[PDB]
Amino acid sequence: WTVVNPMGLLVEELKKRNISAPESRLTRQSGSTTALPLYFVGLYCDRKLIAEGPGETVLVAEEEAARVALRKLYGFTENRRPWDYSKPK
Amino acid sequence: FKTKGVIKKRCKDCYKVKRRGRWFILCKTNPKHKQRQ
Amino acid sequence: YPQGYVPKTSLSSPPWQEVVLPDPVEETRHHAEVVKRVNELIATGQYGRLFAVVHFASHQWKVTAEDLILIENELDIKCGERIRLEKVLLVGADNFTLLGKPLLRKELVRVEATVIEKTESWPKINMKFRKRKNFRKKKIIVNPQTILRINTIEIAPRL
Amino acid sequence: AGGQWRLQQGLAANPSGYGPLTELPDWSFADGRPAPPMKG
Amino acid sequence: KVFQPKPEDHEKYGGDPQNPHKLHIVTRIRSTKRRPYWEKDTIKMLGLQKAHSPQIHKNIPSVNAKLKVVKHLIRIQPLKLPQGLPTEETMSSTCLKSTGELVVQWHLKPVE
Amino acid sequence: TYSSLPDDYNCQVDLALTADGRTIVCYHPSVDIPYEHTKPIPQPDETHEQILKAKLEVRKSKQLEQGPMIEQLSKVFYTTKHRWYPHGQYHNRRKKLNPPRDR
Amino acid sequence: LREVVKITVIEGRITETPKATPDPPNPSGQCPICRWNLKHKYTYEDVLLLSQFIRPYGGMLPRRVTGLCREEHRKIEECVKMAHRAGLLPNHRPQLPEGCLPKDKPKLNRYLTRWAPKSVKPIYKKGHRWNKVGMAVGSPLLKDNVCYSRRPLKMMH
Amino acid sequence: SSFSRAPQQWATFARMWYLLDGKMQPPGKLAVIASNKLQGLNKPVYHQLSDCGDHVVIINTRHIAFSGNKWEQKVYSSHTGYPGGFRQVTAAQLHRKDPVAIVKLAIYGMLPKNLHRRTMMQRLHLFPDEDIPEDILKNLVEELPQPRRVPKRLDEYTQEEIEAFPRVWTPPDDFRM
Amino acid sequence: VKCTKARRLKKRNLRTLWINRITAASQEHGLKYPAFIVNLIKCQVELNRKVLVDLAIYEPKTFKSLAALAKRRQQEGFAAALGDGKEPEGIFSRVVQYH
Ligand code: FES
Ligand SMILES: [Zn+2]
Repeated sequence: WTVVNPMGLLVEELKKRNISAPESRLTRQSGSTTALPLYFVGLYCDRKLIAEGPGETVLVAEEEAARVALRKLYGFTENRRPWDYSKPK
Repeated sequence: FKTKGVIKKRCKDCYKVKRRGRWFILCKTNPKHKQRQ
Repeated sequence: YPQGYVPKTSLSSPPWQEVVLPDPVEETRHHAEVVKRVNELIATGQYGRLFAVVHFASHQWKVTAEDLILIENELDIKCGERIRLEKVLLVGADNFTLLGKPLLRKELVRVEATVIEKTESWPKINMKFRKRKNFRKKKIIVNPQTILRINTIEIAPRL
Repeated sequence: AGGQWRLQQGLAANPSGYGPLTELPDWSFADGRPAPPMKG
Repeated sequence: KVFQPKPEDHEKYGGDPQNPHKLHIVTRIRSTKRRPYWEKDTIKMLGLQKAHSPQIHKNIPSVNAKLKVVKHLIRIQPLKLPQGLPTEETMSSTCLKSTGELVVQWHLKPVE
Repeated sequence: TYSSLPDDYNCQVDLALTADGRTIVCYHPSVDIPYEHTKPIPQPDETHEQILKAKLEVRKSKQLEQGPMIEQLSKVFYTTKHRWYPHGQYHNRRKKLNPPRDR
Repeated sequence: LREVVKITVIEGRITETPKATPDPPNPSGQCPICRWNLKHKYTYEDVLLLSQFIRPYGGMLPRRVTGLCREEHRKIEECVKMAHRAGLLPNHRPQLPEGCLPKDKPKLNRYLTRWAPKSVKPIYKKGHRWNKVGMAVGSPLLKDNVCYSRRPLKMMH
Repeated sequence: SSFSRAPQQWATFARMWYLLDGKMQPPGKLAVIASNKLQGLNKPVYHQLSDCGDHVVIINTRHIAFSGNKWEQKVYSSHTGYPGGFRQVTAAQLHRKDPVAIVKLAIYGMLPKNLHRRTMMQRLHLFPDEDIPEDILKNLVEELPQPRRVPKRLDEYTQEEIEAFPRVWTPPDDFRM
Repeated sequence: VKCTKARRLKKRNLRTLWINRITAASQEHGLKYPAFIVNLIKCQVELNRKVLVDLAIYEPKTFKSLAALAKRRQQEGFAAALGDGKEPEGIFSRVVQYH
């Protein structure tokens, strides 16, 4: 499923859940001034970390961090209970 | 300052010193007795 | 100063710092509390995916559901028959893990697999290092193989 | 690693010796039918 | 004199000078290569071809003489039978421990 | 606090032996980063392509010669010039067209 | 402590001296070091211990006055030299006769120095792996000191 | 982790900047720590073919210390490539002329003798004193403990600490001292 | 010939790779490689050097549990040697026996 506005959609979902808009903060930083920088951007709601994201830039990290949260809400985290293809019924 | 394997005092006034990593006997009365190892 | 006292000096004390372990009695209560919490987590379906270090053939395999492994020998099993693995040295989840000493009990862990396909290895060349090697003193070793899918890893609240 | 210790405990210095890890069957059938004994 | 024991020796190895053990557990720990031809033969006569493979032998003077010749190449551990000699029924359930005890029951279960 | 490892960086370790003593039970919940520890994102100054252009600014001679250009690239990525030099037509044709992929 | 005050009239006046701490952990210790159970537990970095035996300008005190046994009179003396060369006694520098300034060259940081830096020649031919020549580190006089390592300390590096 | 594949790959193989302080630290112990980080041996994902090395920044190289008489006994040799061009310079002379060389040589010596060593050496940044450029300071992500514990000087010790140490002996009142 | 002499060198290099990564993994938690492996065995848990590398790379949280468990047994072993006499050994120090 292709979504181009994860951060925008995340705000909509939080309102549906009666949850305030997230706050983006820089959790980790690596070689920012260099040509190969890594930033971890984690969205915070009420000072609680809803999700975290890695990115080449803060905007990409911020955008990706929204992607992680949307999965959480929808429970598509890869560590989810594996689909039960083996049910006899 | 003859360099010899064994340093031996040649007079009573002779004394022993350890300068710059080697043993020296210097005699005040006679400069001849000065030696190095 | 009391007898046996050594004034503080670099060589007086060992570089390492002596540690004080918790009293055993309270630890058992904490240990029992830890077990109860984990058992409830299993009981109330509070896990996601699971991995297991199954000791199969002569090789320990880190496996999970929907996995594939390669066994370098025939297994006497028909294609499609489901299998249960009787040795599991570790089972884990997102928030907890259970370690056998050295194996877990059968009730706790049941690992089910299927025999996807039975094959043989690609030709392998063996040429011993020897004088007069020649191009023809070479043998094509080929071995049988079976492929297994790790269908399901299931746990039960029997801690 | 740690082979002398296993002897003090009375186990086999090599973990691949006499023990439940090796001697016990590696698998069974889903129904529970025991599998044919391993050749080893 | 080397093979005459001392009171302290008995204490260290925990073996009584009386009621001597009957069967030796003998294993080859080192190679026969680079050894005199006579030492090579004694190893094959005693059956110690594969290393780390225990062989059961008699603790009799004739066997001892051969075992002494290869004293440096092997490890001798006295066989022990905590549960007694194996019978016909228990012959198929025997197992030799690293300690040297030939148990007649092998369950592969916790001792408890 | 019974754990011998600090429980402040990766996770909290709780280790316990079962009643029988045949299973070791581990509870390891994940610790989130404290809100205060995080730094606010600096919004006032962005794609990585733009960052590369700024670092590899073309100011003198338009496209620089290989020797100068490759030296400029080597500084940015902290590598040597030898990495950036090309290869001939023997090595190029040895490369696989469609290398295998695992997930 | 008797010190001379000049005025010519010069008078030496005895002043009260600090008293040693009572109740040594080891009673009847023949040598002052052993009295305090520090026989084989002190090293060059123990400035506090060594300082108790050094003249205000860095010189060693006579054995008699200190009371140390010869065995610990040489070890203590050896450790003091290592401490001075490592710059661990900045307040016991030599007395400048006529306000002469220091050499003004920067001081290279050194520790565990057995010999005087001036008297050590460079080893131009290092030697091969089997015949390699060793560079001294520490002093042999401290062989008996307690070791908290798996294997004995390597004196020659 | 639920991160996307490309960000996950970028995160896992990212490169870190580590600051090491060389004051009163032997170059070898610095070399042991520095060389390990440069190759990436500190990563559980280390592979000889993965080019996973990380940047290391070492400061205060001028203030390093040597055990024993290594200042006057350790000699560095070079050849210009012409007859009579053999120069043997002791460590003290090299340190005086170039403070940063001694630390650089140790890390170069310990690194594997292959083509990748030169690429790793680019990642090493050595500064004679605590001065650092602005860009590097931003890059720094963590600092590493100094390997050698620096013994305290007598002046550093507090007066109360001096009192804590018992007086082994007291000179008689009839002593010039 | 090289292909035949390299079938029995990838089984020794792949192990040396594991020891490098296990040494790296334990060092993060403060344990040297010898301490990590020996203590894990002394707890009667048998995990080969191939899965331990897998656990560190793909299951970092589980490895911390192993690191803590290995560390605790090391502490228990130190206590036993330091404390001589008949004292109940550590909870993890207790060794299960199979008959
Ligand atoms: S320290 Fe006891 S004899 Fe000198
Ligand atoms: Zn004379």
